[PDB]
Amino acid sequence: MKKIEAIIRPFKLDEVKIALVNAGIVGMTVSEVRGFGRQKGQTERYRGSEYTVEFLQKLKLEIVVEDAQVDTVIDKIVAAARTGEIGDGKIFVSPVDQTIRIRTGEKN
Amino acid sequence: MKKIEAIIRPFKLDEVKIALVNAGIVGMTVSEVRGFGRQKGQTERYRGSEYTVEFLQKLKLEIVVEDAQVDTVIDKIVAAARTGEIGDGKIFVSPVDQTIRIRTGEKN
Amino acid sequence: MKKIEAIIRPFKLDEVKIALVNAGIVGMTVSEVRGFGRQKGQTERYRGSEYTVEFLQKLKLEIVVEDAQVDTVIDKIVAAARTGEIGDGKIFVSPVDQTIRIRTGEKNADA
Amino acid sequence: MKKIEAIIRPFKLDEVKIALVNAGIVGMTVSEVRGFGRQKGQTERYRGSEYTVEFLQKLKLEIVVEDAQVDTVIDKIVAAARTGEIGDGKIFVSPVDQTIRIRTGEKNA
Amino acid sequence: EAGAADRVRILSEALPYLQQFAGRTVVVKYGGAAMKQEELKEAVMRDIVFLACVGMRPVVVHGGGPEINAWLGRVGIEPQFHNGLRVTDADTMEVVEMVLVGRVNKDIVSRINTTGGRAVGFCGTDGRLVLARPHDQEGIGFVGEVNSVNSEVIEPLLERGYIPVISSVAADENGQSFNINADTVAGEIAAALNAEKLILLTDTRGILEDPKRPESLIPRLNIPQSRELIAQGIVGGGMIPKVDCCIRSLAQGVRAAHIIDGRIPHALLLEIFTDAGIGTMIVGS
Amino acid sequence: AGAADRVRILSEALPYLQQFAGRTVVVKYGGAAMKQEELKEAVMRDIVFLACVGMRPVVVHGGGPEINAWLGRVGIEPQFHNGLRVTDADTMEVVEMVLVGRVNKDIVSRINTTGGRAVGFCGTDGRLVLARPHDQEGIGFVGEVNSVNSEVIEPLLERGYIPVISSVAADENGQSFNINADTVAGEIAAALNAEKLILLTDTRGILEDPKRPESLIPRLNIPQSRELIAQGIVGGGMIPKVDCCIRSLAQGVRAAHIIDGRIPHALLLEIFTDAGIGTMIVGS
Amino acid sequence: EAGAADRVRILSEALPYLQQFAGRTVVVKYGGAAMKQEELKEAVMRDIVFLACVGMRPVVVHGGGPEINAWLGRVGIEPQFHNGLRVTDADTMEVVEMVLVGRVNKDIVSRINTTGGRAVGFCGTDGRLVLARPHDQEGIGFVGEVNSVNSEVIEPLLERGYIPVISSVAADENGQSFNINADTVAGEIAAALNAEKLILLTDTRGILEDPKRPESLIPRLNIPQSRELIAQGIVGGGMIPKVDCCIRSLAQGVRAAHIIDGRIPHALLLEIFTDAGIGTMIVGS
Amino acid sequence: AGAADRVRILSEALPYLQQFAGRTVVVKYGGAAMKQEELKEAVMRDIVFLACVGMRPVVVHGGGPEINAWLGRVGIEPQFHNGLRVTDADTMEVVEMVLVGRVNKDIVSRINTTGGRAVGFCGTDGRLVLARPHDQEGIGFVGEVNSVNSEVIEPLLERGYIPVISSVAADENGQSFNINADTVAGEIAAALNAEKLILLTDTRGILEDPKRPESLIPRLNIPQSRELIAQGIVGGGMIPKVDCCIRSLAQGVRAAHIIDGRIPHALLLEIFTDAGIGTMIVGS
Amino acid sequence: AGAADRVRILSEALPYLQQFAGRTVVVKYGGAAMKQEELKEAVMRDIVFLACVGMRPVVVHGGGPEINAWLGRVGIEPQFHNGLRVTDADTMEVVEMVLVGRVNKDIVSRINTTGGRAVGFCGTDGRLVLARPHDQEGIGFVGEVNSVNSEVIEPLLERGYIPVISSVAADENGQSFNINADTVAGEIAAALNAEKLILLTDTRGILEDPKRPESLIPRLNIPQSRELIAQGIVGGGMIPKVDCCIRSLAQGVRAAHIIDGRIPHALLLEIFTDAGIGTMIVGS
Ligand SMILES: CC(=O)N[C@@H](CCC(=O)O)C(=O)O
Ligand SMILES: CC(=O)N[C@@H](CCC(=O)O)C(=O)O
Ligand SMILES: CC(=O)N[C@@H](CCC(=O)O)C(=O)O
Repeated sequence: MKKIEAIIRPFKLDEVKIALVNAGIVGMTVSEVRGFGRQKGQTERYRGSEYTVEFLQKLKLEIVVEDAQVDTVIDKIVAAARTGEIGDGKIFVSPVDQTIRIRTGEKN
Repeated sequence: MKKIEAIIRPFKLDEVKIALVNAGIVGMTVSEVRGFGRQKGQTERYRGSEYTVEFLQKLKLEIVVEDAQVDTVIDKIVAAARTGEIGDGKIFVSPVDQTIRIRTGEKN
Repeated sequence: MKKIEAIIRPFKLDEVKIALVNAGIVGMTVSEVRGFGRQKGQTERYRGSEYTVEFLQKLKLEIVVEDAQVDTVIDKIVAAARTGEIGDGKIFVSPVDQTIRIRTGEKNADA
Repeated sequence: MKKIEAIIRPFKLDEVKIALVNAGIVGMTVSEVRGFGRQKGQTERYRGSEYTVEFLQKLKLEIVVEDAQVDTVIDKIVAAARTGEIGDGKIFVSPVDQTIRIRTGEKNA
Repeated sequence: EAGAADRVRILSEALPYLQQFAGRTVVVKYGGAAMKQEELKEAVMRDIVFLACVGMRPVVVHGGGPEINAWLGRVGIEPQFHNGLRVTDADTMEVVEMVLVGRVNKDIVSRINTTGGRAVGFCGTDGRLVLARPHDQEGIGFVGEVNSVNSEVIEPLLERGYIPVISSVAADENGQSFNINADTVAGEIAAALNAEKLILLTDTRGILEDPKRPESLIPRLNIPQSRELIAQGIVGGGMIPKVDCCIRSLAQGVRAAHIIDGRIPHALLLEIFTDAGIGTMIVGS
Repeated sequence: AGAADRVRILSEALPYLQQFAGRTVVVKYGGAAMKQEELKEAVMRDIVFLACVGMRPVVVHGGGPEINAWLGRVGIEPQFHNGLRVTDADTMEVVEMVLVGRVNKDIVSRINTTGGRAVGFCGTDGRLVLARPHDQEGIGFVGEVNSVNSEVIEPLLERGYIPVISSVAADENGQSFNINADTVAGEIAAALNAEKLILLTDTRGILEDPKRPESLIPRLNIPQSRELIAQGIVGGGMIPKVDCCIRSLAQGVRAAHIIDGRIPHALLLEIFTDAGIGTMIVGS
Repeated sequence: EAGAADRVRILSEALPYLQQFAGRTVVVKYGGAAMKQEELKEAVMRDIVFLACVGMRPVVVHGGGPEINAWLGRVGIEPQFHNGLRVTDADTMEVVEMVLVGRVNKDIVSRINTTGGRAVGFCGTDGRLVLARPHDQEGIGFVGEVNSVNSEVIEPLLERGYIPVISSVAADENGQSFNINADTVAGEIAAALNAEKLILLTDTRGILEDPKRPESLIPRLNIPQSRELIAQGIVGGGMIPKVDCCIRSLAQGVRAAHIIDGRIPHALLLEIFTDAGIGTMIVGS
Repeated sequence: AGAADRVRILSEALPYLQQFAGRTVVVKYGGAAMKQEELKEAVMRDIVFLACVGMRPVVVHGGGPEINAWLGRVGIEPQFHNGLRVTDADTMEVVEMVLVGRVNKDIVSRINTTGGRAVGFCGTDGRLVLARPHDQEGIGFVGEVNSVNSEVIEPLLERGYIPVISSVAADENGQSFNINADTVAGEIAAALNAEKLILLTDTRGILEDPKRPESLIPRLNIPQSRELIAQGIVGGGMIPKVDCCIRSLAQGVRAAHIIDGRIPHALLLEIFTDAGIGTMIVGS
Repeated sequence: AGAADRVRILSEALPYLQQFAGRTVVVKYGGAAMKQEELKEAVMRDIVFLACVGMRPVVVHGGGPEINAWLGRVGIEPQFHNGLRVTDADTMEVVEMVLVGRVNKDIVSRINTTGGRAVGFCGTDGRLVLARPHDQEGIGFVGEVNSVNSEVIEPLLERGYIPVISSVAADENGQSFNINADTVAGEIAAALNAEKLILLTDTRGILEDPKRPESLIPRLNIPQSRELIAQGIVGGGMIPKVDCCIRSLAQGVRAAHIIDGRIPHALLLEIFTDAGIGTMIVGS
């Protein structure tokens, strides 16, 4: 089992969410995050201003997904979350051992 | 020489002012005043509410006028300042001995 | 006809008003005024502080009264409006020629 | 007995008060007033703006004075209260019958 | 039934008084009787914090002559009073401040805090809350009179539901400290705050129509009625300056002044929420 | 040398007064404390007292018995299907008229005369409550709470007003819906993040043994409540009442009280007294 | 020319520093050297009020061991200190409070007020500004340590341009008073206020790289560099707890801690607006 | 054991700093202190220092000499009629471009780089100043201040910004008017109820004797100013400059200063020093 | 029994009025709608109408053609290097004078007389826009937006004022820079988190097939737009205009509109009408 983490541009959240629900995803979590990654020496644009090394407002988006889904659900995210402009974000994939619903007890 | 004092309903001030300037009056002063006078036992209406003995917001209006004007300038005020509804106000006439402009010195 | 002007301490207004209506007065106007009429070389107390020459908050109270009433109407005011402490205020009496009610037209003058 | 009423420029109040206390005046009252005295079609200034007929902020200043003092008391006021610019104000003199101190009772009929 | 304490019924009966003085400001002179006796001292704090809790605005003003007396006899200085004020030189002044501002004030604050209020302790000199002048009385040393009160300091805290506790010690325009009478400060603070009530705790059941008769307690009297008693001699001793204080305070705007019997437990509550007579109320009439 | 010590007792209220100082309390005024004058008049006093002290009381109300009256005066017959009233288009019209018009403005009227400032509402006021058709099939225009927007009443609550809300809400279309009073109370309480949801009722609380009127449980959490339910101990229309509390507590509410509204001043006895008048259900 | 003093030119040169610390909060430990000597005492007040006037937010925290010492020898009690703290029983505590809260605190407030600021004097126990616990050190009586700081009381006043002056005396949850070290209180107040600078006035030209060499004054050192000196013995005596304080304070959020030579006139200004070395600045690195 | 005592001196500024703490100061930046770099750069520093300390400085500016340049670059000739510039429709266009465009944004630019936050305006911005045709006949689009509305700049002033206003205002129709800089300063100052109106100028103030560069009067009131004027002592284009002060002082302003803008840091010398750099005219 | 039933058509605007109620709109006023009076006068009325209703309109403007005039009146030739105008130190001075001085205050002047309260700005006012030298080498003092600080204008925006910003900004040193108008509009819009960035232009939008109007695409998203550049369909400068939109939309802006400023009341046509006047770029 795997944990997809998508650090995405604030406004995109809806476009991604709907894309995932359409792709049939059950449980997501979002958190407010500041981030940065710039080249190769480059500047990202945020609220009209150019920034080099300082942290900018983004959104960490966490789902846990069955191993086989990983490939095409990244495909679904990137498609929805991309502007092609500097600072679209990064996706991180990590292993997950166990998934417990608290209301029932269902372990996966 | 005489001092006309008109205690008038707040909104009327403009109608009175223009009436007096048209009647050819030079120097007026206004002050914010609370007042009351009720019958014969009656109730005046103010901001939707009925009042008996409590003070209500009005406007004291002070001019000084040449003795001969008095009669018809009261006529001009009352015409402009009347609604015919309880609490239109009162006019008071008093004697004035001397009138000094401060900017020049002109005494009347 | 006469115009009584009473410069009175802010809080007293009700006690005076009541006293005058009981004495049977119709016409009354109040205005917010700063004053000072102090005895030297003494000070007047206001909101906890001692003041000498500066203006303090008071209330001008204007009623127009028939010539005969003047004497005992002042008696009624002073009784109601006094604390006996420095800065109780001062009453002023002036002549009035004419009294016009705007809603009707009732002019008054005598005799 | 006489009642001097001075409608004066807001800022001047201190200069006038001073002048009167120095001239030896004991009782006095101020009230906030709007006024205007149309100077032959000309405009009066107030906070940077030109005004013709509208009411502007002033100060009514009331003292009651013994008949003999009237003349030179006005002289003291005008001197203190004048800028010479349009809208310095007006002084009004009226009769006063009686003066009662409330704390004591000292009448002046 | 099916139940034991109520209690609730008696609480519901406080409602009219609770409404009557809702959001009002009350300046209390905590002193002497209710200050020495623990049973009474602990009771006052619990009244003060209750008032605060309900939504009224209570302000404690305090002195502490007896409290001073102790420490003066521990630096080898002798107590002396001049027909009213405590005759205080430069050396004895230093002791007054230390006791009233340091030891007493923080005791009151400390208690309220532990009782569950948020007390903030002051003396005149704090943000020029009270500014002192030498008292008219000549020769009695650094005894002060209230020259001005500036509440710009404490009403912020009062809004925020804090309990100001003010000691009756104020500095002049130069920086020298002055021992001011506690009652007058209370009166002047009350006047400056436009307080609804000035309540003076005292070792007397109020003002008696007959000093010989303990049950002649006059319930109310206005200014003329009070001024009268001072001339007829009925109002005597050091009731005189106390009654003076009330009049002086009432004249300034205060709506009611109460001279209560601080000797009895929860004297404050019995005045505010009960019809039971614990002292004379003096109004502005 | 004096008589009434309402003082020593009021000083004893201080810890409770501090304990719930500034807190919000949603009360479901209904049935027992609503019909009997001596009690009805008592509640208003309690509500206004709470408000006066500095707590934030909110009255939510229904009035089945009250509706029953007027139906029988237009020639329509009362009709209940497992707790909720079978309300067609014609009977709905009456529900709305009684609850919003006659009952709500009685409660407001009383509080105002008692010395509080009551402001009366129903769900449809500024979309305070927005209704959906209740899951239950075929019982007509019976509603369930779809959403609560308190942007309307929060302002008034800060200004020390006492909101009184009837349990009638319009859907997105404009159709009125008869919603259960308790649930609305629970939902309002949840939306306001209330410290206490207090349900007035004709039962001394939740009895551990129905046969013994003395088993009265004092304190319960969610699992202990759910259990039984399952054990049958909680039965009848205590069940939806207990459901409500759980559903409300889950959402954020700190405490839910099912108290005996049948006894004078039931409220102040719960708030300021250790005396048992009902079961408290926590999230804890 | 045509004119004499300027003055103006030197004033215009303060602009970069004035901008640099504009609107910032500064907690100063007024004590010892700058407290006893008038020339210096009067100078500090004039610095404090200047800072306040400009738009910075200055907070005075004070002790007064020497000041205490006097009065204790006037009730027949003896001074005693345990390798740091002053060994204070129930009887000596009473004296500490009276001196620090009553006599010293109001002196500082009094001076500032006359200098043209608006000082408001506090001690820990005021609105639970500082709440004390018994200091870890066993057997040294009622010596306190800062258990918590609540600034909900003083930042209202700080916004309103007032000058808080806090004595280092705080009550516990029970109501008993505790003598807390002045420096730590300053540090903890500074931490709670998220202060830009914690400035400790002291009788030393700072931290010397060689104690034998008066001109080895280290200008800056971060936490590791400071912690080092404590092990190498260079930082010794009662510099140790002072340096401890700075570290403890800096760790909490404070941007800079200054150990300045309070012995020289206008020590504060020379630190804030001048490049001239008057002490060691310790940062959080 | 240390070197620069910029400390003992700054401690000496404290009384003045307290004296004008939070007060508003309208300065007419012009001519001498405007052309010479060493001075121009000095003014900005003074202005930003004042702002920094907590006073409220407002720069009002013109720039006759500055306009003269660009006119002679479109082939138009400078033309003055008794103080005011004879400005037709074509010359107006340049005035506006120079004062609002080139000069105003130089002053703002400098302040910003100096570390203040300048915000540049002209009369027509949010109707800050509204112009009427100047009483004077036939000198084209020369304006007089008809009204001042500070509802625009007050907000920024509180937020610690430094307004810089050019003396160009539009009438009710949209026509631009070249208004005298001094009068605008005076009017702005009056509208803001400013503590001080400070006019920078190429004169050491008002000399009691023109022949003696040392008679410098320190302090004058309105009657003493008007006099002379009448005695001829105040002459040239000091006359309208003195008129301005009187007109401004009459309206509420506490003090008007005619200082020698020719010397470095003329401003801070007036505010924080007892040294005479010009005549102060009071209403007193 | 009467006459102009313009009411029925007014009631029909309600859904759109609700749809952007309180939203912010940055409009690039330029070229076509700027030269022709009938169009110019129409825009102002649209802008003030928007403001009046409760939306927040911000005008950003350039004025190449306007600059061209005055350049040819100091004896300097216009020259363009693909899109940006090459501007030396001497030509910059003119740009600044024209845009900030003459054009900006024309727009402000008109709005004011139309009944709005316009407040005119350029980048350097309170550091609203701070410029850097544009990446393009050798083009003189042509600027690129380095940062936008709206702390200056959002106070005025809430107070119902209409900001009008010229596209001229100073660097950290004080040097003025000629920045492209569109980009400034985009970056202002981004900084304000604007609902709409609307670019007035002399084109009916983005034509699917240029051959070959009207094939104007109603809506595009970023990928669709990006592709059209590669396919050559989006050409000329179009290209930088479309770039602007993308760059602006990426930053947070919800919609960018390239509309035909050539037609009367182009703005209201876009906001309150379903009628196609340009291509809307989102978003998705
Ligand atoms: C559905 C339903 O039962 N509604 C309730 C109204 C509110 C209440 O419960 O009192 C009723 O009896 O009509
Ligand atoms: C009318 C007039 O003289 N305007 C001035 C502009 C402002 C100034 O005085 O500097 C000018 O010289 O054009
Ligand atoms: C670089 C550049 O294109 N500058 C434009 C200004 C922008 C505009 O007017 O829209 C110019 O014509 O100078």
